[PDB]
Amino acid sequence: GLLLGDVAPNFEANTTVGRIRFHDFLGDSWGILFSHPRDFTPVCTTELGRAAKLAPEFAKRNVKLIALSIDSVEDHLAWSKDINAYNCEEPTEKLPFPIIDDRNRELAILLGMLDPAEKDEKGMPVTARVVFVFGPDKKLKLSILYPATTGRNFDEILRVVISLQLTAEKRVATPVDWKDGDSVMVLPTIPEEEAKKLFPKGVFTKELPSGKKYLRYTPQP
Amino acid sequence: GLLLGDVAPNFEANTTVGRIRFHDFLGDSWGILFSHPRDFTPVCTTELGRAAKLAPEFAKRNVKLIALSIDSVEDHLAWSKDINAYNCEEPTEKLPFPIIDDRNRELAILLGMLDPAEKDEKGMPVTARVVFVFGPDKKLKLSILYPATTGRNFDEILRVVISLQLTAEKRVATPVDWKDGDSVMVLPTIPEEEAKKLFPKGVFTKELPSGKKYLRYTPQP
Repeated sequence: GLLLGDVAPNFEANTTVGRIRFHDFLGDSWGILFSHPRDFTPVCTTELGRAAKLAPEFAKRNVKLIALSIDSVEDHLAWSKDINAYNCEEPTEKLPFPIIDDRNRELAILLGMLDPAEKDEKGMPVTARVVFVFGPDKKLKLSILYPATTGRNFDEILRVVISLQLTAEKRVATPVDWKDGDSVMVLPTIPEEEAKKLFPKGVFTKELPSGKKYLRYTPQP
Repeated sequence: GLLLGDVAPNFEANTTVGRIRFHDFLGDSWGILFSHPRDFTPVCTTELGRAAKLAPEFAKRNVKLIALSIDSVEDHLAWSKDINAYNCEEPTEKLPFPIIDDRNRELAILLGMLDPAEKDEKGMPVTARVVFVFGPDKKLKLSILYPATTGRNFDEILRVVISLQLTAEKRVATPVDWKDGDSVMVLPTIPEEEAKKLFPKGVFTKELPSGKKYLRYTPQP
């Protein structure tokens, strides 16, 4: 389907906000293209529920959310009412991000999104719970591929956006389980001399059995 | 590289514990094959260390771990002493799971683990932080694709593993940000009659604008 560094295909599809071209929609912002099996289903409701609640948190960082399903734009709007309702807001047919129409599976097939078990009422497969994170350069920066049985972690989605943006801006990398604000690791390539000069906040090396000096933390720049 | 449902290639790999055929290593347990860009580097070390600290929680649930990079099995052995040190354990070259040697980028290109922004001294590119989850039947149940810069979240890996196993034995499905133990969603195509019989702990349905009966909560079966 898709792999790291690949450019986003500049597709055209109908969405709850009209037909559009992907790159045009994305413009000059990071983008999160995520998929969900089917409208009018429980997990997908909690997911898009959560995603709408988190939208300002994403917009503030110049990230554009856009969903996608094998349902119709009609279906989308009808379900948005259910969405706005689920999370206790006014039941319009509007959301803080478009939902993409993909009944004919053009995008599903191409992007490699198809759930192996899940099917509509005609036995035709639907998408899984996919996330693509696109940099402003239109290149894939991170992706996630979850089954329809297992809802995603949206906090984690937010976390990694934050890390992708930091590590784009600063010559560091975030360790396992990193939380926003925590220490980060100094890139293994940057020599001791340039590291002090590059991280005034402090540069702490952990001494190892191999006596190599790679294991180096520094406060979030 | 790999889509949901696809069968794990029964490859041969040289690891820190010997040569193996993949399926035989798995036997009939769930498998987590995961890649990191390079030995003797800071994020990777944090990752495998954390992995090694979790290995009991995965094993008590019939999940085998198997790590992998481009580094030599000679490297892997040395760096395990650092992994172990980092964990504050006796710095042997022993780890609760093996590490594949992909010197040749053979499984890397196979499973599509190649990273876009990271290479070794010799020019050749390396793997990014990918995780494949395989069921006892050797099928991709879940996968994630993180870049060199962004450490993974291993508590989320364990979480989706819990979910994958739950939803495979019970006809439910976990919502966004479901914590192990939290209540789960009733599968939407289960009839109320059959559902009341399936979930004695109770089924709880939130009326919505659409009047549809799909948003049904039940305590974890």
